[PDB]
Amino acid sequence: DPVYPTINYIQAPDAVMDFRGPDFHEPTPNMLSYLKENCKVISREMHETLLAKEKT
Amino acid sequence: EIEGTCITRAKFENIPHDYSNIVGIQESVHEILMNLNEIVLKSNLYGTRNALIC
Amino acid sequence: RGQPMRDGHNKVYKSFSDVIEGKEGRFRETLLGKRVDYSGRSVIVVGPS
Amino acid sequence: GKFVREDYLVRKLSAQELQDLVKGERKVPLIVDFYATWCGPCILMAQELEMLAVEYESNAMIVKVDTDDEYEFARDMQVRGLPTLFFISPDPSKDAIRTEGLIPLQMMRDIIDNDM
Amino acid sequence: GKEGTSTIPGFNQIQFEGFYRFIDQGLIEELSKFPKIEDIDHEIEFQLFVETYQLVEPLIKERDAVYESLTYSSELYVSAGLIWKTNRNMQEQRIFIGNIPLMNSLGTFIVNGIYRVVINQILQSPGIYYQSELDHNGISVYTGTIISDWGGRLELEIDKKARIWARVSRKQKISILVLSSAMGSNLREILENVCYPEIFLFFHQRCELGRIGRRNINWRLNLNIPQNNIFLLPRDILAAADHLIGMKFGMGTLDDMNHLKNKRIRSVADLLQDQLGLALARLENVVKGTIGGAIRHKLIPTPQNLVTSTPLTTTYESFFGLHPLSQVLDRTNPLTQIVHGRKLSYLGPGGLTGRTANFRIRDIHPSHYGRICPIDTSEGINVGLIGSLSIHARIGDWGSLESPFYELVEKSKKAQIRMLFLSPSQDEYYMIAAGNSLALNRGIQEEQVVPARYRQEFLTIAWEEVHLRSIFPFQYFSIGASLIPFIEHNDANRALMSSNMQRQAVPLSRSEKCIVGTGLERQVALDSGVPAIAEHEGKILYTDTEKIILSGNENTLSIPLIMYQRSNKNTCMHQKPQVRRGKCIKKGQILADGAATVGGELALGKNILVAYMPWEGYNFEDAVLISECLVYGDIYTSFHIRKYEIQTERITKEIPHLEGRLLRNLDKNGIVMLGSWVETGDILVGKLTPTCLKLPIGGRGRVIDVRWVQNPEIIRVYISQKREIKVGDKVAGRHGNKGIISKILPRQDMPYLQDGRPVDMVFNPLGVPSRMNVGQIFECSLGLAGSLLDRHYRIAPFDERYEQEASRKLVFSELYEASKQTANPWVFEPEYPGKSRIFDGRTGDPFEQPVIIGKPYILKLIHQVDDQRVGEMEVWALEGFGVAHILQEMLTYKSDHIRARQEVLGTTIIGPEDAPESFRLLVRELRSLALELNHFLVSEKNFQINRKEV
Amino acid sequence: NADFDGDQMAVHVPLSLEAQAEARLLMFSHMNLLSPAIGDPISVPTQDM
Repeated sequence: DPVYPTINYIQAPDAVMDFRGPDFHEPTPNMLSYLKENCKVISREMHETLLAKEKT
Repeated sequence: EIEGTCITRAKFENIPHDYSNIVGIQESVHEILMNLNEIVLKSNLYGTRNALIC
Repeated sequence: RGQPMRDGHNKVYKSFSDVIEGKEGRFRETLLGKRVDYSGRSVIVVGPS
Repeated sequence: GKFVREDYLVRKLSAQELQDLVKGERKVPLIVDFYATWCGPCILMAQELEMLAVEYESNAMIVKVDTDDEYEFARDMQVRGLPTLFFISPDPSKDAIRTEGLIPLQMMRDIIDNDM
Repeated sequence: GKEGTSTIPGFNQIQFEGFYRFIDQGLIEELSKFPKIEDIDHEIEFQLFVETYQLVEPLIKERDAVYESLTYSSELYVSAGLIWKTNRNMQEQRIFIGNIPLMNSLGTFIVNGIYRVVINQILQSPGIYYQSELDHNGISVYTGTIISDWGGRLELEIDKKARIWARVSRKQKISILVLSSAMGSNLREILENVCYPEIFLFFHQRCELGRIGRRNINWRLNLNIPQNNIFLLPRDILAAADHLIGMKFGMGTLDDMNHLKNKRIRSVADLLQDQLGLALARLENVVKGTIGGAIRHKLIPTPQNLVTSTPLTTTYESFFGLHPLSQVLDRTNPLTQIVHGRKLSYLGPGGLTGRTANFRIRDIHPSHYGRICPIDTSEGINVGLIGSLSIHARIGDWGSLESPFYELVEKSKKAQIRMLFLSPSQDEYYMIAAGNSLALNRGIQEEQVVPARYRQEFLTIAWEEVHLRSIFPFQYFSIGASLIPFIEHNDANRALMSSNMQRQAVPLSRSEKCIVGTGLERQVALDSGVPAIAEHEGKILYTDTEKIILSGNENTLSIPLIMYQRSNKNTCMHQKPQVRRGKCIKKGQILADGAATVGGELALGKNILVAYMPWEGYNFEDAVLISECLVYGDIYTSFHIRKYEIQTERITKEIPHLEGRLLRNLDKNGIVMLGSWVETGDILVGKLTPTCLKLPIGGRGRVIDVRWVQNPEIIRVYISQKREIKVGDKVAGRHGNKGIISKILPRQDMPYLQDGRPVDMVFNPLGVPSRMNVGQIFECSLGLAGSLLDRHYRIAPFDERYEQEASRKLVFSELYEASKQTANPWVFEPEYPGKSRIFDGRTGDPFEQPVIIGKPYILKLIHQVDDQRVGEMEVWALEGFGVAHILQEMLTYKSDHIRARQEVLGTTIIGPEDAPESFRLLVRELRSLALELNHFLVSEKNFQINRKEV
Repeated sequence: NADFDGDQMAVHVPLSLEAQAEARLLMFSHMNLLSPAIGDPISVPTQDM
């Protein structure tokens, strides 16, 4: 038998490949949600409200 | 050298093409054709015959 | 030229000497070879028979 | 986050943060996980709680306690090994049920509804 | 922070991290460089309040932006100040500078509705570089060169005790004996404070070293100047000659320009920041032009009136559309979308193009290990000038490539994280070992020897002297080479081409996971964005062919699916849901998988029965013999969508003097019917200009979608082709075993196994010994075992580190398991493992020599989907045969020769003497140079000279 | 050197009767079997042949 167990290689030939496993990086955030979260980009609602303030 | 019988062509009514989607059906039209292509039929006679899934 | 002329985009002008000197010049490519008609290009396969 | 969903739903609590949670009124079954980052099996266990937390969005509160931070607290809680959970019933008169080892996810949900 | 320390880093992180840096830091940095606006002094003063800059989310979604052919971009708003000193009143307004393009998480921008990526460029780092130089006679002159962020070339060479040349250019040959004061420096006050002075006895173009240059100039010259200062100092120039003299005496060593420590990597962050600087440089000219017009007309304009969106939007559109690095995203398959964003371009603006392409840059350097894949040469514009990043490679702070290593801390604290990202500069000074710790003796393990790298040199050292370990399997390879199972059994050059072929694989109609893989297909599918990934957790409320409904945290999301969408390479992108109703989903898990992806794994091919035997010459060389089972079974059937678009002139339902052979499918406006079959030559859009759209040759099939845009109208029509496999298609494995299909045989005459199943494809066994790729031999046998045992293998490369013949031990053991559980003794033959006696499908008698069989993973390539001149050498060959009339025929009416070709049709329909147009054109060109080229024919009969008119 | 990992050939049809004559009588494979370099055969069986 191999010293390295084959069970490490074995994978069922029907697997949804869970992307939250220990071997996967963190889920990639949507680019226009990481910027919004870090307040780098203001939402359009903020834009129109601020633009409406100077309409006076 | 052994003849078999199976569906050769299917005719819908209200779809534009075999790659569209029918409202109320969980499968695409192309999925339906592959499903039809998979069914097994037996017949000792030759010739083209009609069938209905109405 | 000691100061070869260049366009607004700093492109060195292609003189009449250049149009007959290099491969793109009308001396080698145009004469030694042609875009011969009656030509067909397609993938080839083995005809062992 | 408001725009990016948090990747993990199982909230880590201190020994004290767990105490007032038990002392306070809970309307849903409480699942307490004891784990350590260095613990091998706890990697497989931690994924199931996240999956379980999705099943029980608000019908059951799942929290985890790191035994590195609260080693003395886990010892008082009669914790003998690392992959250990505690299902705390919302009813104070009921008895908390402790499970040890990589229990199947099917058992976990069975305990939530049958015994809580 | 510990992104690549433990797991494989996201393949698009470099694109992802760069853009966030540009948004976080690259904006204010350029905005702070925007100066004040004023002519001399008048009732005008314009400035931008950098601290008040804001970005607004785009109104249009990504799908809308591509559908409308717009640019998915954010709007930049900065408060601007204006004062009219005659009134001495301050006017304030929040102006709109322009639009900054936004990339998605996958690392791709869309500009004018096309997906564009910004590849990475590698440039020489700014600093001092001591390199020897030889001349026409040989001088061995040591030369010191200073490089700036502008690619400065301030060379400083020593002609022994004679002058020290400081030529800025080739014609600027100038000494430094009188350039002691030079810019603003002084006379011999500090020149004599170091070594001996007996030897002594522009403003902004290349004058600053930048942040990177200051570090490097201090690193080599050991200068105390703080890194905060950017501008060059005469002390640095003074110290340049100080270390230059030491090289003459033998102290120190010459710099290696190919070392990665001397290179800097600029990503999309660097390029987008530069284009922003150019936009502001063009923006300050616009306001200066505006104030001149405003003063000339004497009107009171708001701060918005002094600016326009043109300087910001136009430069980016010009950048994405013209800059060589900004390439159109390759969407042939999920692999191509990912590997495209991780390319290194040695050439480019300011790079080393094909002219300045000395083959040293085309060579593997020891600093490339773990940062640039040695295998992935990726011959594009030129060989070795377009590289790719290693899987675990990361961009350092100082534009450097960092590769993680495991630090062997010796009782030095808890060591916290033992994974260290090492820049190429510090890589050379560590004893890095890649061997294992599975060797024991009568002594201790610490004294066991192990091969290691030190000072760009391989050596065998004991384990106690080793500083670092390379533990990651996919450490030194790119994504393309990391998808090859048993790669260590293939020659490196074949693995180079294997990565190229996997970028040509076609997504099939129904994809299928590979039985034998490497375990990297999971990350490739995950990062490609082709599968649908839940950005929120919860249950699945409703799923169908068109959309998936997901509910979690009392919030519901309607995820749309992609069904029959054309890619940039005419390939169908179809997403199929993989979540049933009521199932709970964690954030980041898969919901639906796109084309060429099955169950969250990259699936570019199929598993088929294969025999490696010669078959009557139909598999001669790289020819492949296939069975009809692959054809009628739709195993390699792929969908291809072609977009036909015409820009406008009236679109008519029917054009006169035409029949129903073409106008049959035209509609009331003139477009085809959505869902009507069309052949070559049929009219698609009937237009009339004061111009039509016919289906070209090869194009055929069913019309799927039609778009009316409308301002000239734009009509786009999409046709789907059910392109099944056929003779002349390219099939290839993952081990560089390419193959053309020459024959298609019925299943009853293909060779068949001892269980009666005929093989699906027959390969030439002669390919393996010449090409030396034994990995396909291992994959073939293991694929057969996996299909019988109902298993899938994911094998990290270099499994022989555990034991000798580890792959052989793995494959033979699994073959025997398949031979035992399924009771098929032919699967594992003790006499010849991996091989079996197969029978001729025609005569039914066995082939005496056993044949290796199995189920390798075979891809279908794109050449038959994506797609004359006689050269100068063919003239030489024709002359060698002496076929003068044939040679003349090439350079005559069967060419650009109007007079002869006019009637050559008609002579061959019913049954020279002039110079060809090429010669006549040649005369005019020489005639334009005041040269008269005359062709005379002096007669041989009466010596009558006649001038052949040309 | 027609490898079968991918190759496309350009085919030209002689038109004049003189060209068709020398194509059949000078360039056919049955009359060019010896390489002029040294006088050795070129259509020697190779590979699985």
